[PDB]
Amino acid sequence: MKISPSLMCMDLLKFKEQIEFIDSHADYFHIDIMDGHFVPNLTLSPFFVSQVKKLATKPLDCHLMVTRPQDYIAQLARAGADFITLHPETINGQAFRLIDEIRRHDMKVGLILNPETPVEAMKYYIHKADKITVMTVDPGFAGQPFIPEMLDKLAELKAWREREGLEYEIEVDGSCNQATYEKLMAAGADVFIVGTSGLFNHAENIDEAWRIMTAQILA
Amino acid sequence: MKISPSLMCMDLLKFKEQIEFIDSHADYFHIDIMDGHFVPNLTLSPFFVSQVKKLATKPLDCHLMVTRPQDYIAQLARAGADFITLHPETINGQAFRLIDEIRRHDMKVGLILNPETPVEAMKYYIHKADKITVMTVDPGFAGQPFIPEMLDKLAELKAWREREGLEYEIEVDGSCNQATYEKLMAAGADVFIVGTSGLFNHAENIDEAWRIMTAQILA
Amino acid sequence: MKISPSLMCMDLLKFKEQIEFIDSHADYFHIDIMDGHFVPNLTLSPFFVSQVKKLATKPLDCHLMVTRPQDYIAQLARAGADFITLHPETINGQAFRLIDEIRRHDMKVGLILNPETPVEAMKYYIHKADKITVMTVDPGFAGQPFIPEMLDKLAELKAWREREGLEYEIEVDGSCNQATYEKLMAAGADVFIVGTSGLFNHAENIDEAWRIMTAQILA
Amino acid sequence: MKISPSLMCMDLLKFKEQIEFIDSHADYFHIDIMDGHFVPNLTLSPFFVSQVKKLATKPLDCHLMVTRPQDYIAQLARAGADFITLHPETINGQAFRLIDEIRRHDMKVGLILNPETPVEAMKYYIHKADKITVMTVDPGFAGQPFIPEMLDKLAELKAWREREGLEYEIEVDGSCNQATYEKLMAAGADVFIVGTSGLFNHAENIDEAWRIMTAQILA
Amino acid sequence: MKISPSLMCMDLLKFKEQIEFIDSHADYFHIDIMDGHFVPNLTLSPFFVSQVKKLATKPLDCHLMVTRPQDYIAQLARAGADFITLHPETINGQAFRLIDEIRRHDMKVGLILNPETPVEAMKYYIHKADKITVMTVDPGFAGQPFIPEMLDKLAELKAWREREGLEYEIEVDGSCNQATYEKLMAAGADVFIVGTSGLFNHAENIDEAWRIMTAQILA
Amino acid sequence: MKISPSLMCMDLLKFKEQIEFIDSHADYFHIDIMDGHFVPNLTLSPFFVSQVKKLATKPLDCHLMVTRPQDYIAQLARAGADFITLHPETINGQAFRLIDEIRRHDMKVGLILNPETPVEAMKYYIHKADKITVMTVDPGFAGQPFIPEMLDKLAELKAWREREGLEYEIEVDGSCNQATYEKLMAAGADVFIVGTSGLFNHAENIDEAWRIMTAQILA
Ligand SMILES: O=P(O)(O)OC[C@@H](O)[C@@H](O)[C@H](O)[C@@H](O)CO
Ligand SMILES: O=P(O)(O)OC[C@@H](O)[C@@H](O)[C@H](O)[C@@H](O)CO
Ligand SMILES: O=P(O)(O)OC[C@@H](O)[C@@H](O)[C@H](O)[C@@H](O)CO
Ligand SMILES: O=P(O)(O)OC[C@@H](O)[C@@H](O)[C@H](O)[C@@H](O)CO
Ligand SMILES: O=P(O)(O)OC[C@@H](O)[C@@H](O)[C@H](O)[C@@H](O)CO
Ligand SMILES: O=P(O)(O)OC[C@@H](O)[C@@H](O)[C@H](O)[C@@H](O)CO
Ligand SMILES: [Mg+2]
Ligand SMILES: [Mg+2]
Ligand SMILES: [Mg+2]
Ligand SMILES: [Mg+2]
Ligand SMILES: [Mg+2]
Ligand SMILES: [Mg+2]
Repeated sequence: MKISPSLMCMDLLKFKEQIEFIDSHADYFHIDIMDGHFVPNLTLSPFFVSQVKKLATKPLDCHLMVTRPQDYIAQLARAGADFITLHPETINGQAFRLIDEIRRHDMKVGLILNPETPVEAMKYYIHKADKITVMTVDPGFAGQPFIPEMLDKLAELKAWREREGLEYEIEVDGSCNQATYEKLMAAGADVFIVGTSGLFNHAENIDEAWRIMTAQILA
Repeated sequence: MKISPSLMCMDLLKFKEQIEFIDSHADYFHIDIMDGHFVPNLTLSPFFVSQVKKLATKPLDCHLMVTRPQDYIAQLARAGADFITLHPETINGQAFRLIDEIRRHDMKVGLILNPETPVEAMKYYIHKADKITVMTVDPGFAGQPFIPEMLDKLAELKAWREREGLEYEIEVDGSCNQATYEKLMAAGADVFIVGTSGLFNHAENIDEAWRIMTAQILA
Repeated sequence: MKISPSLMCMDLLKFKEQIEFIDSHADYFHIDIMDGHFVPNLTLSPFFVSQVKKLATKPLDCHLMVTRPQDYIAQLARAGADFITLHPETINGQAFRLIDEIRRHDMKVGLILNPETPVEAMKYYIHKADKITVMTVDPGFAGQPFIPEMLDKLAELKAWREREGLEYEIEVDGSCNQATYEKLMAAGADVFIVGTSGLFNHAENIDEAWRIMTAQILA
Repeated sequence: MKISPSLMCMDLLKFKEQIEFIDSHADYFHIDIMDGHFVPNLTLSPFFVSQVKKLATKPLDCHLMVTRPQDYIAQLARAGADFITLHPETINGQAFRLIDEIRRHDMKVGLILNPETPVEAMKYYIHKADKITVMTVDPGFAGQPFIPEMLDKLAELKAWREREGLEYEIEVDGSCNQATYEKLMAAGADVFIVGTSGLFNHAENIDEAWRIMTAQILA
Repeated sequence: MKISPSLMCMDLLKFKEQIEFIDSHADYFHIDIMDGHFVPNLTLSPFFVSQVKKLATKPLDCHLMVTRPQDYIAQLARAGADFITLHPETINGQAFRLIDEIRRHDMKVGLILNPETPVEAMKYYIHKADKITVMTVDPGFAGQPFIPEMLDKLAELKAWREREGLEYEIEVDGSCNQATYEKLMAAGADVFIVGTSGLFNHAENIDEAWRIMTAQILA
Repeated sequence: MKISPSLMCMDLLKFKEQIEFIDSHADYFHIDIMDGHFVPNLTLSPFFVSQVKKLATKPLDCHLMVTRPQDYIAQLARAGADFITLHPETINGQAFRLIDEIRRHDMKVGLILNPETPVEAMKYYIHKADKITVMTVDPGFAGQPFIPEMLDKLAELKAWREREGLEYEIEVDGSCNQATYEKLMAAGADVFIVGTSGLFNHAENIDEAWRIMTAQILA
């Protein structure tokens, strides 16, 4: 069961400390890049990616919650991103062009779905993704209500992968915590994006927090 | 001569270290909040403001380079901002309403002009500002070419202040470095927003960088 | 067979008269709120809702043909709306958040589909709706050509409701008149939004108009 | 001293009563048409204009607080508008084209300025206006704080008219009440747009309200 | 096997020569009209259509890659267009209205799909089209990578036509050349939009280029 | 008195003929590039520029009536443009950046004003322009009503040039014909953008048309 900590939930006072810990314990760094337009909020950016890059060996995954993802691919690559996760709802008319550009910069391809977006949205290019993520909360913030209905989407995603012989990892984004770990795994999740409720909140010291989370995942 | 370090230029690895140093040496924290729309880039956000707040006593100044500044006032106040610097080009039809909202949240008012925006743009509300800033570079990034033409704007701003009996501080944003300190002071600047070329670049250790900067300012 | 008069078609000269009559004869008040952007026209607003509220006991249903439905929920609740009908095409990325906000204001949830939008668009949240409406005319005005093709959508909506064990009412919007009553009922309609061609036109006096309509519905 | 009641502040329950009273006592009908985009609100529309037209002899003045005023000129003319008041901030690139279109439809031309817009904005076409209005409140709602700074704009407008030998009427929009009548007249106002605080609030019966207002104007 | 040359690929120096040749050899004139917004580029326009009209007898097909297709229908009819090809992704909320307007101007209806748009997008109005086109490349330019995945879309389109008893022609747009002719025909294509790689490149003289193309199609 | 023919008014049937004639008689090629957004129309594009380049020696001047001029500079240079004429109303926040980019591509700088835009809009960068153009008609089309008021703008532009010791050429765009030549020259024009009414209409053969125009200019 892979883990991808949501850096918009980290403690900058202990930046170096937390990044190094995460780099030797997690599988991915989940970096939210927002528009203020695609979603009503602003969080991280290429600058941030650039800073994390100084200490990272694990892949930096940039979730592009922006209106014009085309504007950030080259900039993110140069900042050190390893994964560019695209919203299907922002790439109609350019999905293949962007996926090719991402590959040209030697980065992996991620696809992330808003709660109300069906998996078929990606039918013509789902086979080009290394990882597909399911929002289990309407995008934009931390601490939003879990959307049970998304469990079916996770399952459909797993079934689709088997039936088509694909190898993408299935990620979950939004309220991944003790109250949902079980249902999510049963539904088909491979990766957990862990934020405030699943990791950082458990303890002020990240080592302790990680232990608590890991233990809760055990069930 | 007041100093306001541009945090989008800081080193996150030494976050705590640099914020505490800045808090006891500078006058303001310059926090750039971008849209990806008003300017073609993304940098800081309320999340960063919130983090800086944990260690700050000096005022946090949020430069709103966004299409809809109305969307960030309450959120920024809760994060700990003390100054909200508005772009006159984004508030036609709501300048007075926003200035009142900023005051209602007990924050000071800042006004910042793009290179091509004349000072008269603010004529009907210039007297409500605590600080007025002059972009000496087209907004969006660090390391852009200095715009000499802006010296006249600084002077006009000083003349306007005297002639009208106002008390706003005059700030400069963009390429404030050894090559411009003199001209800027002569023109009428009261505050220097110092970024990569004026501060951070001089040395890896911020103490050293600051004394180098302070020394250069002496001339 | 429930009736919901389209107030953008009423006679303001006899406002009080018509609202009171409608309140004691119809099941809902259909209030169109337009953007000039989501649809190329402008009709009613919160002001209008507020006025109708003074005399109403039956629920006020606000059809939100606007780009940013998020901007009107609290304001509409305050004006006295009882139903907020959302366009799935304007809530991708916020359907669950908005539905929760509507409930938080003690209002019922409505979902309305443009002619070219398939019912699956609502698959993940269709079960949260009290009423689902089918546009049988491209949105924006009164007196537009009926779209026969929408009969299949009504039927699919009815089948979906049975197969899933849901309880939402099925509403029709656009050219509900003598020429369509039969086909619409056969297709599965539960509510008729009646406008100029179905109600108001039949007679200058609303009592008479209602009589004529009621009689035509009989067949 | 001319009067133009703001219909978005009227009582629809007594629609006919109030329109007829206003038509025989006031000089203009002030009809606010909003976008939800140019200003964050929605109020009246062509539909309302059409209804008022049934009883009006005095000119209907449509204040276009919309992003694309071009979309409403023909429609408004058809509904019965006599005056189309344009926002200079929405017509750069089409002021002369629109003014010509308004004239072709035999309607008078109005120009309205947001608080932060200078009069020079209209310098090249100010001479084509029948009436020029000064917002004394940031546009969008009723009951907003009066902006004293606008008194200078009224004066400048009067001076400009004399110096250029023009004949436009000077209108005031926003918080025209007992507390401002005097200053406004001294500044140069010719027309008062009266809303909730200046008219409708004084009494539930409009005759009484008009009396109270008229009396307060006397001083 | 019908042919529709992409005029944005022609040689203006031999305008008259090439148009006349095309008019007596091809079946349609493919005229790309771009927004700079719906797709990141600008190519042809009504002006261009108007010029081609002077010499054409074969139908002019205008591919509307624009945000607001509603703005060009009357103008294009006026310029001499015979076919208006709409993008389903730009007509939600107005497909039926626009199709009716196109017919009212005596023009035929075309429907064109972006690579990532499924055929069901047109399910409610597919029967109103004279021709349906499949983009085999993300829209905007010439010389883009062919998208094999689109072969399934062509096939689905053919199957749909048979199963529903429709008569629309199936067109292909994007990299129609020697390397794809076979697969495209096998998939179900009826019309080939030929551009630089399929026609114009083969020879400087268009007669020669056309023979080479025709020969390659033979296989 | 320099001449710049508006190519959106030429005859494509005689493309080569007309371009060669223009190249040996005029001073500039005026190429209108529209957005469908900045102005409500579409005309020429980089493709067109590219074609004209094959035969031109005189400078190609690209008038950028687009929302995002930044998107076309490199592409236009590549196509062979020699002049890029920017609208001040589309470059607030990037005027200096774009002017530098234009110079970097070895192209000259043009500045064009909409009728309602004052010359001061360019005050901080007017000295960087090689040519400044005054729209004497609201942008978008050919054959629009001349705007006499623009004569003052031409004069102001001439006075400004003398008073500041600048060397920019003053161009006129919109209805430059027999009825305006005199007034325009008296006002201060150096270059005439000639379109349908001033050139092309006079005769089907361009030699004849040019002769007639030249003669009319004599007065
Ligand atoms: O729900 P939680 O435990 O507070 O976790 C918060 C994270 O899900 C959240 O920050 C996520 O990365 C964002 O992409 C959501 O827009
Ligand atoms: O020009 P420098 O020395 O690299 O400094 C960089 C700073 O001026 C810059 O980050 C500034 O805060 C931003 O508001 C500019 O959009
Ligand atoms: O078609 P009719 O009889 O004129 O009725 C008109 C009504 O359908 C119409 O006003 C409806 O409420 C609107 O939501 C349509 O955009
Ligand atoms: O300020 P008062 O007395 O409540 O009056 C309200 C009116 O000024 C107001 O409705 C006005 O017509 C609108 O154009 C303002 O956006
Ligand atoms: O790919 P080719 O052989 O260069 O052909 C180019 C044509 O496909 C292309 O111009 C097409 O008409 C456009 O609609 C694509 O946006
Ligand atoms: O007014 P005329 O004689 O028809 O000339 C037409 C030209 O002015 C016109 O095409 C011009 O180039 C465009 O930039 C206007 O938007
Ligand atoms: Mg995320
Ligand atoms: Mg700044
Ligand atoms: Mg409705
Ligand atoms: Mg008003
Ligand atoms: Mg095409
Ligand atoms: Mg031009």
